[PDB]
Amino acid sequence: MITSAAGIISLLDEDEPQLKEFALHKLNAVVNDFWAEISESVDKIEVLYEDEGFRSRQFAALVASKVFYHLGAFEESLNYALGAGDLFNVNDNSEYVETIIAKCIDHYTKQCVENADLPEGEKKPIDQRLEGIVNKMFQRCLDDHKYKQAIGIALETRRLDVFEKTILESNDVPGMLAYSLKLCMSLMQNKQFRNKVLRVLVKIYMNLEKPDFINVCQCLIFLDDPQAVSDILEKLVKEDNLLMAYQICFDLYESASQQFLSSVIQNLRTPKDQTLKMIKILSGEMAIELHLQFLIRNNNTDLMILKNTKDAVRNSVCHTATVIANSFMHCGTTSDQFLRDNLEWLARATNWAKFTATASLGVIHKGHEKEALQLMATYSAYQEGGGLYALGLIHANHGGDIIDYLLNQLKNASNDIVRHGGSLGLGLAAMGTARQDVYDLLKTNLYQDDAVTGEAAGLALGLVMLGSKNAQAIEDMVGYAQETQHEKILRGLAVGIALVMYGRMEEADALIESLCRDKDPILRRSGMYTVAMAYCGSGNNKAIRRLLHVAVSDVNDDVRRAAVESLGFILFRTPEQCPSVVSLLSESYNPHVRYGAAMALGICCAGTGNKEAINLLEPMTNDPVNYVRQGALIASALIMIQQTEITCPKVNQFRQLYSKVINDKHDDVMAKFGAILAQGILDAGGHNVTISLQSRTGHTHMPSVVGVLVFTQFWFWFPLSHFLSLAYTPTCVIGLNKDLKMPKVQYKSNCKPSTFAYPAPLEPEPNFQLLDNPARVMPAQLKVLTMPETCRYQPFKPLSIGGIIILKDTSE
Amino acid sequence: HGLKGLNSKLLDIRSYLEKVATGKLPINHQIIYQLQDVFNLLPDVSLQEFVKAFYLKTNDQMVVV
Amino acid sequence: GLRQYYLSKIEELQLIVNDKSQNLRRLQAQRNE
Amino acid sequence: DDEFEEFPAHVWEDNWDDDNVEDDFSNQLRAELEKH
Amino acid sequence: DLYSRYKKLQQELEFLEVQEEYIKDEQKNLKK
Amino acid sequence: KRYKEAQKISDDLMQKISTQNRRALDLVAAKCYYYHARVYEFLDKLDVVRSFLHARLRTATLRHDADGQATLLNLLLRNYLHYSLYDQAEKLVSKSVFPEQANNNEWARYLYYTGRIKAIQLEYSEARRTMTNALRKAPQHTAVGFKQTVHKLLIVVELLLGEIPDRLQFRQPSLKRSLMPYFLLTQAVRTGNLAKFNQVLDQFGEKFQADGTYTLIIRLRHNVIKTGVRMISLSYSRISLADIAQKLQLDSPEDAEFIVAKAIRDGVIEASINHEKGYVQSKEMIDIYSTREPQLAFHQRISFCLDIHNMSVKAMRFPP
Repeated sequence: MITSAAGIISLLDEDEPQLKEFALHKLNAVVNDFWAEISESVDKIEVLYEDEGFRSRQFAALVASKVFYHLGAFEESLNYALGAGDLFNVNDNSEYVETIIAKCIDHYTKQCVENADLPEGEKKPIDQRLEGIVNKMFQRCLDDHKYKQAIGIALETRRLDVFEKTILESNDVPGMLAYSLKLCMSLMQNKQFRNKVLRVLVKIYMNLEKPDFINVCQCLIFLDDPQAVSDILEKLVKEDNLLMAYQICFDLYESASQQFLSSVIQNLRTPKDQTLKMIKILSGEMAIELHLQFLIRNNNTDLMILKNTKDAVRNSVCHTATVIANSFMHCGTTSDQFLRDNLEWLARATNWAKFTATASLGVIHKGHEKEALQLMATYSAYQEGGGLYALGLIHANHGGDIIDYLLNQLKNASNDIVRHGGSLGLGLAAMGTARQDVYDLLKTNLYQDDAVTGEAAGLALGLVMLGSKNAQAIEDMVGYAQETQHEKILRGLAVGIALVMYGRMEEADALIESLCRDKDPILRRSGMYTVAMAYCGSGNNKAIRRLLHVAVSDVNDDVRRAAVESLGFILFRTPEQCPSVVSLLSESYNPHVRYGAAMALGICCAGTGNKEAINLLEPMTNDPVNYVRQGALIASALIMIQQTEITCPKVNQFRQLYSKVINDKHDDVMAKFGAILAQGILDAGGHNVTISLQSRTGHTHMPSVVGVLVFTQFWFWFPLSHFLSLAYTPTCVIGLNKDLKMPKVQYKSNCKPSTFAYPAPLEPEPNFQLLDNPARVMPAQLKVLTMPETCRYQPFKPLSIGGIIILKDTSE
Repeated sequence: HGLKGLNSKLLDIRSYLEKVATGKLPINHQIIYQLQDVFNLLPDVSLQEFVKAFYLKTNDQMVVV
Repeated sequence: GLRQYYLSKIEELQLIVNDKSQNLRRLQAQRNE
Repeated sequence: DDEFEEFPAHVWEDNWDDDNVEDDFSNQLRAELEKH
Repeated sequence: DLYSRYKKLQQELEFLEVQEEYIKDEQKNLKK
Repeated sequence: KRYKEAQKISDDLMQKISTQNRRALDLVAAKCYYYHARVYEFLDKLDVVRSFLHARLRTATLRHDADGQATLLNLLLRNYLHYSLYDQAEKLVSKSVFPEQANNNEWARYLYYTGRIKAIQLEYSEARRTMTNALRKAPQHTAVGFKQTVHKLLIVVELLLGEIPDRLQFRQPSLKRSLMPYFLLTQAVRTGNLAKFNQVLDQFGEKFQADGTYTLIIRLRHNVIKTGVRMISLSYSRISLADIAQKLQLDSPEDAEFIVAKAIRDGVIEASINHEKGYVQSKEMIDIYSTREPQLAFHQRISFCLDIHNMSVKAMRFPP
């Protein structure tokens, strides 16, 4: 064909404009092949473009951009495409246009993020024309109706304006809002940008005919801002939307933090009956009595297996093992069988066994606030301290006047054991609720240097000041740790310093680096646990980098184990992720490394019943080491919590394995201990409760996380294992009416009542099941759950959400 | 580590020299003698024989590697 | 159109994931060995 | 694995020693001695 | 949808890089 | 041999591949491109191939394919060469970056192309090194036609530069038939007798053009004297200008001065000249070992070996 552009390019040199424009046109026509020669002769085309007197600025820029595209520059090509003005076509959907649009998009997103952080400085020119191309693509995509894609590109660019415009002028605002909420909760990383998008979404929600104040308050909780939720609630009160307010308050109690709830409480305190009901609900009073009655009316517990265990029990080790397992079985139930029956068998245990027995009693009567200070009228120094500890567990996270009473007693404590127990109990009672007087009493007891009292002091300090990160107390604890010579107190301070600073996801680099470069192995462990508490559920790749590197390179096996367990805590919001790392680890040299891998898997799949996790646990159990098998057992039980055979076809295998090991000879005492705790786990709480770190709202549960961590910290002190009462999450749904009582109405599951029935105590099959307002509803066995065709009461909140639902009632 | 040690030592000697130059302590002709002995002992690299030998033997080292 | 651009992006990212994951597989073999 | 179809188609090792010269020496030495 | 999977791919590719460095460091420690 | 339905079917396949944007499809795409190009070449049209090929090459560069990129580059280069678009192709190659991870076959083709380019473009040293590398990387078992072509081009470029290429190639079994005329040529030049040189050109011009050489034949018409002076320099240190002139039969012993000076320009020989008494001083060779360049060569090869080791340990495969 033309075979050479030499003639045309040489002709373009001439001043004659008409000639110049026609040469430009023909060059644009034949650019695709002779881009090389055009490259050689760009200079003159650059002159032609830049000298704006010539009325072919756009064409010159377009041809130059195409040429530089063919070359591969892709940057000066981009600028020339930008300078082509509007002459560039966008709907031609050619390769060149498409790729230049891609380059525009990515470059613009880069400057967007750059400025995104930059407070005001830099404010790159963002060539308003580049803004023009991105906007044009926005409208083209809107025309094609790619609302998802418009929304996401807006998010990436940070263009909240375009995001809101597309979502509002989408095809279905509610579904779009749900999708955006999911993306914000999961994929978004930058805290500030995430909060901005949350605010925009909240405003969009408010801008609805019937604003979904559920989502509004959920996003507000993610945003902190108790004032906004308080004002919304007061406005709803004026609106008389009592049911809507009830549902919002229950969601708030389930998800938000005590500080947030208290702020909102005082803001509201700033008709009166409705206000009082809101206040009571937000405090959660009777919001636990509901669960209490729920378990009482559903306390399916096969105590025959525990009779088998107590026949198999010989050593005091397994004696306490079974005590703990029975406490787990019963969970928060007023009914106690062994304690009121096997009195002599209880007496057979003493020393650091009376303490754990009384603690088990507390766990069993969990939450029974009504007779507290009179229930303990039933039950030496060990039993006295255990009574204090059990009272604390009863008031676990519920800080009534029992905090003051425990403060008074611990002050009037004249024994190391009494001091330790009262310290534990008061720390539990005031967990999170950093109170200066309580912190002071703990500081005094801690300074009364003593291993017994010191461990409890450290734990209680961490609990009390949890997530509240007072640099004062931080330095105090670090100094006392570095100066006191009692490895026991040192462990207590390790857990305390990890706990104190639960929040502050990223605001931990200083202290974390200090601890991780510290001297003592116990303080390195403290640092790893502090990282866990800081980055709970964040999936922060930097945090995991640190944790795996240390867990693999450190010289102390204890801290290696702790670090892997921290990895486990961090990766829970992405269960599928953890298996790979925990596998490569679990198959380790260092048996503590293998144990840590097992426990990390347990944390990862707590309440989830993963299949691959059990696939990986089974080879571990039956390992040539004692504690490794113990951990394998406990992790498997944790995973299979509240699971059946059909849902997970290995629960039988592992239950039989537990039974065999307990009724075996040549396994180790601690192996039986692990098996007993595994049974207690699996069938904990009338087999009606589960363990999930994050609330049903996808919201991390601080009490659950702290409970699981402390429990995992039993290697060095058995009495701590009772903390799983905290993580015990009632697996129930309650339909509550405006009268604040259960209405005698039934729920229905459109599924086989064979895949989700209680385990068999030790019509072929329908696809329907029925239940009552107190409803054991497992996570997987919650989505399918539905209210029957018609009833007096209807679910004001979607039932597939789960949890506690308010029921709008018909005429009567 | 050896480089770090040498650097620290020469930092020390420089500090002492500064003290003497400021007159914070008396001149020690012996310590001087030693210092100018050191400097007198410093080598010459751009000697055009040293360099040829250096290249030659570096060539042998690289050959074996 | 947009779908074309993001389809490309996914294509390159998936190529990278492929090669890096198989490298990870080799390293896992080494480590387990 | 490939063939480049596009491109179609005294037992010892010696250099250009051929060099089309006469008797290596006989003539050379005879003439040289005659001159010398 | 498409961007959900795109960002998931981002996450997992990054995490896989993290796996690479994990295994290299651990291989060194295991040689030691 | 039915290249009407065949070309249409190939075009249909090309539509399929263009539509189908799957990575793994890359290699099959490259082969399809090769074969479509071959059939169109047999049809003796190309051109449409140039355009479509070019579009595909840009596509396969935008998507980071290597084997396809190199293959298509080779095809398009050969297309330019067939119609003798040498200078345009020169710009193309200079402005286009060849991929490193390309098959021995592709590198061999690309190196041959670049070698012919630069040889015509009067860069003989690059011609030699590149084509020698191409021949080294080419398979030995087969591809006799490719071997013959590469040998012919290397022979001519080396002869122009002065080096008389070894007799090993001429005695190679699969080459002597294809190279009689080149052997006659090398004999003629080494003799330095334009009579037999030009009569050899007369007898074997037809195949000479058939390969495409006459330009290079005239380049030799020149470099005969260059090679003569090269060997003269190699066999002397202080020879006289008049002596070299009479040795080369170059009348008017100042033409000899100019010739040797041009040789110095080119770099064929390294010798100063002093017209004051009329003599050429060969540059005194230096102990290169007493330098850094041996270190440089060894560093290059060290990097080479370490890279090979690293890529192998990458290539390790392990079952699950």
